[PDB]
Amino acid sequence: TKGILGRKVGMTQVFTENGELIPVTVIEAAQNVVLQKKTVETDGYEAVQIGFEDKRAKLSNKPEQGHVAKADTTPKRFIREFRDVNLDEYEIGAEVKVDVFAEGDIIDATGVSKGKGFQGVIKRHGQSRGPMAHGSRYHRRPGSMGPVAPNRVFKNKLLPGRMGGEQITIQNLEIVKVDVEKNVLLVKGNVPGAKKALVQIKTATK
Amino acid sequence: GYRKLGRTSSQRKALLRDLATDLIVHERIETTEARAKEIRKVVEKLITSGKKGDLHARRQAAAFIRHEVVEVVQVKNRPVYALQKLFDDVAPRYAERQGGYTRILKKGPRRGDGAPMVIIELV
Amino acid sequence: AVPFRRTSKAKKRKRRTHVKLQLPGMNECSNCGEYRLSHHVCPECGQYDGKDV
Amino acid sequence: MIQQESRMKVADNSGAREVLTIKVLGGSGRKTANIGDVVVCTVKQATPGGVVKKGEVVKAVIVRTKSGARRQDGSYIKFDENACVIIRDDKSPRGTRIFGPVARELRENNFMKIVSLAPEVL
Amino acid sequence: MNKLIDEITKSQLNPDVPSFRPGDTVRVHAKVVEGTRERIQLFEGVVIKRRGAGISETFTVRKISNGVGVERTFPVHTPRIAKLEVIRRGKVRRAKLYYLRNLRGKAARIKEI
RNA sequence: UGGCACCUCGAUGUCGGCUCGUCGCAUCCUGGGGCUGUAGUCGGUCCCAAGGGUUGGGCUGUUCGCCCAUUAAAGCGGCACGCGAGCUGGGUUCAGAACGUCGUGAGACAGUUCGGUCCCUAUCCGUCGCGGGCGCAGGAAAUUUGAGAGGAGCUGUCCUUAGUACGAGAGGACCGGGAUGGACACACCGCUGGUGUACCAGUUGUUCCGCCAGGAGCAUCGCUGGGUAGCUAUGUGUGGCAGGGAUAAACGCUGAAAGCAUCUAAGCGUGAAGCCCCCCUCAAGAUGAGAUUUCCCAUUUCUUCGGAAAGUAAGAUCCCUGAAAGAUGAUCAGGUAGAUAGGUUUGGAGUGGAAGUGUAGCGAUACAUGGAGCGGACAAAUACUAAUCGAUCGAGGACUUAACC
Ligand SMILES: [Mg+2]
Ligand SMILES: [Mg+2]
Ligand SMILES: [Mg+2]
Ligand SMILES: [Mg+2]
Ligand SMILES: [Mg+2]
Ligand SMILES: [Mg+2]
Ligand SMILES: [Mg+2]
Ligand SMILES: [Mg+2]
Ligand SMILES: [Mg+2]
Ligand SMILES: [Mg+2]
Ligand SMILES: [Mg+2]
Ligand SMILES: [Mg+2]
Ligand SMILES: [Mg+2]
Ligand SMILES: [Mg+2]
Ligand SMILES: [Mg+2]
Ligand SMILES: [Mg+2]
Ligand SMILES: [Mg+2]
Ligand SMILES: [Mg+2]
Ligand SMILES: [Mg+2]
Ligand SMILES: [Mg+2]
Ligand SMILES: [Mg+2]
Ligand SMILES: [Mg+2]
Ligand SMILES: [Mg+2]
Ligand SMILES: [Mg+2]
Ligand SMILES: [Mg+2]
Ligand SMILES: [Mg+2]
Ligand SMILES: [Mg+2]
Ligand SMILES: [Mg+2]
Ligand SMILES: [Mg+2]
Ligand SMILES: [Mg+2]
Ligand SMILES: [Mg+2]
Ligand SMILES: [Mg+2]
Ligand SMILES: [Mg+2]
Ligand SMILES: [Mg+2]
Ligand SMILES: [Zn+2]
Repeated sequence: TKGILGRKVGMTQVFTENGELIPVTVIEAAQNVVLQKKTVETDGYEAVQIGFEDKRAKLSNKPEQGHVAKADTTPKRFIREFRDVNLDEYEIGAEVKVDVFAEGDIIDATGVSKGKGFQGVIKRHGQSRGPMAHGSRYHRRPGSMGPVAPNRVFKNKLLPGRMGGEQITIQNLEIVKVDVEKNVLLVKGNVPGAKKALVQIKTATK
Repeated sequence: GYRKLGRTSSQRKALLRDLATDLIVHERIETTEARAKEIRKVVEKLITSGKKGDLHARRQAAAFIRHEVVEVVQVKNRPVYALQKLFDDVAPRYAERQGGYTRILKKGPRRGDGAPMVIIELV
Repeated sequence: AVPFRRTSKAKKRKRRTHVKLQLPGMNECSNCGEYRLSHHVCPECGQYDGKDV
Repeated sequence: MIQQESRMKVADNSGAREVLTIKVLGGSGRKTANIGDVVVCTVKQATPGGVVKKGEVVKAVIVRTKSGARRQDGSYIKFDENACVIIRDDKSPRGTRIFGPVARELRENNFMKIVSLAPEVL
Repeated sequence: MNKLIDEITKSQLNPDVPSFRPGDTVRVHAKVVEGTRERIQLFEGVVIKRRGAGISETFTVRKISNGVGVERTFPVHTPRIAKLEVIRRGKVRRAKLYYLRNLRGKAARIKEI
């Protein structure tokens, strides 16, 4: 059970040894370092705090410079935690390379979905339209809201709103190729998010 | 994704051609904010075409410039048109300058409808 | 699609608590010596960035 | 992609000449069949003297489609009309000859006799 | 277009493919991999289209066999093409030759440069 | 199906469909078990179980029903016969006309047939999303625990075990292992396709740029053939996998009351798609306001103590350039400590061989210069143009007790 943070670059395809063609997504994971180590007797749980991508001296304030200077290295841009991981590894300040994964492993990809604005109900919840002819005047509307008796409308009545932008994870996703010197990682499939999105790679729970 | 300016495709192209030609002739015009931000790019591409100085480039530019007289010179009265000014006066001015032939300066809201007016000039 | 009961004064004012309008973002031109809008050409001395236009 | 109410030519030597599909077998709410799928169908146009008569309810396999299939290696194959072959209770055709090319996906579904009888298996 | 994708995928490009443009006859020595057999079958026809960039470029070949027209699409750089030959060099005025889908014989014939 | 006539006649819209569902269990399928006229396969009946599933058409305004073809199955009911300020009006139930019948007649029939106006800008609660204020005994920047709450629990076929157990034969397994699907859900645009009104080309009519050549306006984007970025499904990847604790029906162990027996009285063991977990998401306004790391410190004057204001620190905002975000706020990337946007120079997709000139042909036209020219949104360098200058907000930490600082 090991994990890294990454930056989604794009998506392409590669040919396997058998000749079959598969789609892959390219994730680059350079510059990520170990910052803090949470223990049960100090915080109540065990975790490892990983800082991913460094940024300029400007854009970073004094408190976070102090936090990173509690270890080595410059201020970072993304910081996340990993639970259910061994703590005997991960010396403070040591970097994490993509070589912690081998070809044929199974990972879980976590990220933030692409954003859709104020979206209707045929698109957000996948409902069905009314007839578009035969004298109908009811095309893309939510529907009825229930019986007369309650004098109200129940909860979880699906209605239009802001669609995208939530956190999503997908499981049992295979890893194809690892290239250490380019700090890249090829994963068969697709992961949530737009380009340049933060992607969290971790060993599959199941 | 450029910018629709409250008007259809054929109307929008006609508006852009009018403002681009008005900026070549007078060199200093006052318009709204989005409208100036849009004509900036077309005027700069047109000036690049003038920088090239070819006959093919001249035809490319002539497919955009409105045909109107800038001023008349006594060579014998012979008017000079906007394309002639673009290829003889405006383009040689920025021969040594690569990009950014225009600047935008903000003014303040219009009285009638509160539109944010700016002044755009080619220097 | 029609009001069941008329609105009291308290509820009307409570709704109107947010219908104010904000203060302009202005400061003083170094050359003029009086107020002007930031990132705008001051109309008194007719200058921007210390240069007349 | 063929669902109920679709018409498609027959590509064998039985009496049928045109076939309208009735049902798609293999699921409760299934609504589309492709190359190598069996469908219940009715005979609309038939040739005189054939073994299979007009207005008969038979089940038959799909041989070629307008939108074909993709292989594991990344290649695709598409035909120019929809065709069909009328089969028995087992996977043996009722006719004796087959016209036109046949997709290779019939091998994996154990339609061996049809593939053998086909002039060209692509 | 990304440069990192190009650097990763540059290894698997095929340098042995010839130069062809849509509108000329080619012959494909495609390999047919059974469960425990290896055979090469020949597909010959005119190329209808060629689209994409990089490793993800594909081309389409059209053939009329037994009256029924058959179109088969290949990736350009696939390892399953033993050899690709250019037989003829037709003359066309289009990049996509979709109009041939509605033409029978003696009217779909293509001139030669 | 009825009885009564208690609210509504200063109006409680009445049948079927469509969209959206949600509850009950008297369970249609799937899960567990007892009995069997339970040899095996296939079944019947009852008990525990509501977690998810529970088709597409022909006829009829039809609910219903009959029929065709599938399926593991095509459950029965409640919610103003759920749902018309959500939809349609085929039917009922206005004015026209006609048939059969009744009436002397005007007319009538819950007998039939053809045609017949469906109004409303959401105030309060409710539901779905998004902000501002204050609180949380100093002011801030990040990372988090999880009380609680939503989401998902579906199922087929083939091979092997094995022609084995069983059985006179006919026929033909439970359990176990493997492969691959149906419907549904989430994400994404590398592939197959759709769109793509500031991309490329062909072409008709007419007007214009003084004329030729080359172009422009209008004609649905004039029409036609392609198509970049984005958005997409019918396309692709993945999911409901294995499991733990306590139980229901049921099956048992040990065991007295009742020297025997007994699943019960004390005490233990097995045991379900169900309960609580595992899995995914929200979550400290959880006023019970939690935790960890790091930063700034203890200033100056008025007060009757209490307390007040007034310059600031760490930090944030006004204002400006924007998109990976977006109705508007908000969120994110930047503001010369600069690649945030436009431009410029190189590229890429896409289209398909530009203008000028030359040659061949009487001419339409063809060939060469030349994978040419053009090229919105895509990539990399470059400070050339605009993010100039400033301003505003923002802490000095109450009391009591205990270990001890
Ligand atoms: Mg976080
Ligand atoms: Mg309409
Ligand atoms: Mg109530
Ligand atoms: Mg037009
Ligand atoms: Mg191409
Ligand atoms: Mg009475
Ligand atoms: Mg009333
Ligand atoms: Mg019961
Ligand atoms: Mg039983
Ligand atoms: Mg249930
Ligand atoms: Mg009919
Ligand atoms: Mg009702
Ligand atoms: Mg009733
Ligand atoms: Mg009732
Ligand atoms: Mg209602
Ligand atoms: Mg309304
Ligand atoms: Mg009479
Ligand atoms: Mg009428
Ligand atoms: Mg708030
Ligand atoms: Mg909880
Ligand atoms: Mg047998
Ligand atoms: Mg696509
Ligand atoms: Mg002419
Ligand atoms: Mg005109
Ligand atoms: Mg078009
Ligand atoms: Mg037409
Ligand atoms: Mg399970
Ligand atoms: Mg147990
Ligand atoms: Mg707190
Ligand atoms: Mg960009
Ligand atoms: Mg900022
Ligand atoms: Mg730039
Ligand atoms: Mg040419
Ligand atoms: Mg000549
Ligand atoms: Zn001034």
